[PDB]
Amino acid sequence: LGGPSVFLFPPKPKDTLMISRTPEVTCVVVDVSHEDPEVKFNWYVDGVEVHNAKTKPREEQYNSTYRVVSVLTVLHQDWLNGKEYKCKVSNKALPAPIEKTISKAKGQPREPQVYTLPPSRDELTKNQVSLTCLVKGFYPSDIAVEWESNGQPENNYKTTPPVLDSDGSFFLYSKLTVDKSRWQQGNVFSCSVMHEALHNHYTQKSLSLS
Amino acid sequence: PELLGGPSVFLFPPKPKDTLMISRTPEVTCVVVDVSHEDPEVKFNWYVDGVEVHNAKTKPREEQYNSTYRVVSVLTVLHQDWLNGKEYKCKVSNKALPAPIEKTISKAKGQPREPQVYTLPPSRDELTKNQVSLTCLVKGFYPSDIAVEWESNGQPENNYKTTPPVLDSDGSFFLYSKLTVDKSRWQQGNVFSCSVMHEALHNHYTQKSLSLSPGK
Amino acid sequence: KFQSVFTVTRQTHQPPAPNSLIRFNAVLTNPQGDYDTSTGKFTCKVPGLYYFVYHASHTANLCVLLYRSGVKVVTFCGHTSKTNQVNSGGVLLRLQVGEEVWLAVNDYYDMVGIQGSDSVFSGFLLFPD
Amino acid sequence: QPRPAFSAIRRNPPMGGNVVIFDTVITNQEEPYQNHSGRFVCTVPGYYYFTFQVLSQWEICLSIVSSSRGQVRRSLGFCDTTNKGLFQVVSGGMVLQLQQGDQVWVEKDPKKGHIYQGSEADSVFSGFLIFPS
Amino acid sequence: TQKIAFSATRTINVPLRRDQTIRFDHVITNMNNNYEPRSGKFTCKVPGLYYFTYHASSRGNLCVNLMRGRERAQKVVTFCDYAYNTFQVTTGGMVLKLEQGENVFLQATDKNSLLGMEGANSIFSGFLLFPD
Repeated sequence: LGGPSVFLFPPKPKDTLMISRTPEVTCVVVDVSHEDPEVKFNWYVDGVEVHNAKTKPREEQYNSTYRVVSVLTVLHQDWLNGKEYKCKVSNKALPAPIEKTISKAKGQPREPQVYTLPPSRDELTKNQVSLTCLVKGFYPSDIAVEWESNGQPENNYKTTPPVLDSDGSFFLYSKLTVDKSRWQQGNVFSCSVMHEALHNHYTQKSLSLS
Repeated sequence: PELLGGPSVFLFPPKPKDTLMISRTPEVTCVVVDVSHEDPEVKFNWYVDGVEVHNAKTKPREEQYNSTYRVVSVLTVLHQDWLNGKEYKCKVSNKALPAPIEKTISKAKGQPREPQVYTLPPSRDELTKNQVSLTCLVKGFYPSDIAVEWESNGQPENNYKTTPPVLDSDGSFFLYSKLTVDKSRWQQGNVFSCSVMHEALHNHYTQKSLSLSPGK
Repeated sequence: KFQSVFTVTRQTHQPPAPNSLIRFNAVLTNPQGDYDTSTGKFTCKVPGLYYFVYHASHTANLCVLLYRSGVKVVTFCGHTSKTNQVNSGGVLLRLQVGEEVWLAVNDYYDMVGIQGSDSVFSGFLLFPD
Repeated sequence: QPRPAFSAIRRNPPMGGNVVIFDTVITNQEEPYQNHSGRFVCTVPGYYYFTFQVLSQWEICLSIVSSSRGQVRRSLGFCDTTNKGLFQVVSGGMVLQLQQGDQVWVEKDPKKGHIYQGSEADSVFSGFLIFPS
Repeated sequence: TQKIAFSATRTINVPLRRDQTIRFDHVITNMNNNYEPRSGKFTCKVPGLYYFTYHASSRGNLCVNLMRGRERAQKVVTFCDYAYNTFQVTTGGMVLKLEQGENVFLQATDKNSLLGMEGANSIFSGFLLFPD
């Protein structure tokens, strides 16, 4: 190998939108020889070097190599404003250090439409029904969808991944599963969506019987 | 270069629709790379459940960026064979290779699980737009190989996109297909239907319709 | 016995069939009957650490593969044109009662040694348990 | 307990005859191996493993031979007939059940007995007890 | 009751440099864990008699030095086996009396044609014959 390999990952979308979470870009170096496991990390925010990063203890890989990870916390606003994050990896086995940079996607942000759809009449014969949340017209594809009720987070739901639509934006569906009982009882459910292009980055759409 | 246990082999299965829909013939591909220029000659062998067959066809060789070749042998297999779980094998041997590389391929088995199809009309809120979304929910199926199509008045709709299969809480898959149509067509009472083709369906085919409530 | 040892040889002018198990039909030593010449397989009676080694004569390409209970453990290949060479291989394995060990060939199956060059497969228990 | 085991190599071997003499001892626990004759002598009855890795540049055929009550017992042969003037290692080995007094040694075919003589690389003859009788 | 044995193959896809200590990274067996899978050296815990052996696949000329020693290693023997435009499998072996703390390993030479892969293996093994 031309020495180690670097992979720079973006922050968890949820982390970037809540004040109580701390977003971080992650730099992962794989295939770090047992011969030379020492690795040096250099981070840069728009060019300026930063020293707040933190490296984790190396991890022994099953195929006799090392994995070294460096974590750089970032400021919510820095990230959403498009600041570039550069990770510079150095190893004795590396002819020249490897550099990787990432930033939030640029293209026109497009605000998502949220639509809740009740169970199909046919499904109402089953014990569990499907509540559906259609989310479409958004860009970037980074988004977070959740379901809640009575101010509490639901458990049983899966969301499809973002999917490219005909006009260049994305859509996805989230499916909540609940006992036909709860639906019949008239309980109200909400589909929560967090996307940068939404007013205040958050919107909800309720769903219930009748 | 020259630091490999000879060239390497990778096999690929036919495309889902091809295996389900008849309009297309099944095709199992066997690709080869890292074929040094010192020994470009490559030969393939095909074994169906052990029983050899030569009805295969080999496409010409091409050159790679770092001095390697890309030889491919496409054995158009059969629907019955594949769907039954017929095990296929592509054995390749090269002089620059120490041992004859051979790989096997076959349909992903499993309970099968019968898919439930549900059509869902546009949300009231979307009705203010010029185009609306007709949704088709397909859940409970296994394996993931499936086909979803939309039609109206005997003709196939164009404008629709289906999410990829998504693993559900219980091991089955579910997906959603979104058909976009002008609000007018929806209100004119046209009837739309979602066709699903899957192995665990009676006759491997099912349909669900969707149209504006009686009214107009 | 409470021990296990064998040295078998292949006495035939015809090589093995391609992609098949290598049968050693003749016995030099095999007191416990651990190696079965009828199936060409060694079957563990006494659990423990074993050493397996072979020296196979060939006058064309030959790859010998050692299998343990259905799993290919090691493969060694020797290439030759018309002249005679010896393909060798070996491995230490900690076996359990009932486990099978055997040698096989792939598309390179030649074991036609010249007059005076033979093929042998040996195995023996080192540490009981 | 018995620990008969040896490994001997070639460096300054007396030539002559078809017996291959490994004159330089690396290991010889209980001195079973005679570096002057190339013969191993069994003291402890039992099953032994013997093996050789010999260097040749032309044509060589070797066999592990034994004797019991002075009676010679010919066995398997192992050859390398590449004959290109380049290093080739011929190897061979087997388990032998020996009785007290039996002798084991490597013999070369008189018509194909070329063994490398030099300091570039080595030829070895090894043997050890597997278990006593 | 000292059951010591190891068998390790080389799967790392990187050439061998002259005087470099062979590293058989893949362990099949390592009873008493006296062999270092990561590296490629055996280190004697229990002194006594051991048998060491290897089978190396190769695509060209190959020479290997069998090494022994404590803080300073020395060479017992050198095994060479040549191949001209062809593939080969070669072997070497040695019985060595070992003292506690001594390590045994294979060291590459100027002839480093050694293959370590699926279908063309290179293995290094060792086992205790009799404890001192």
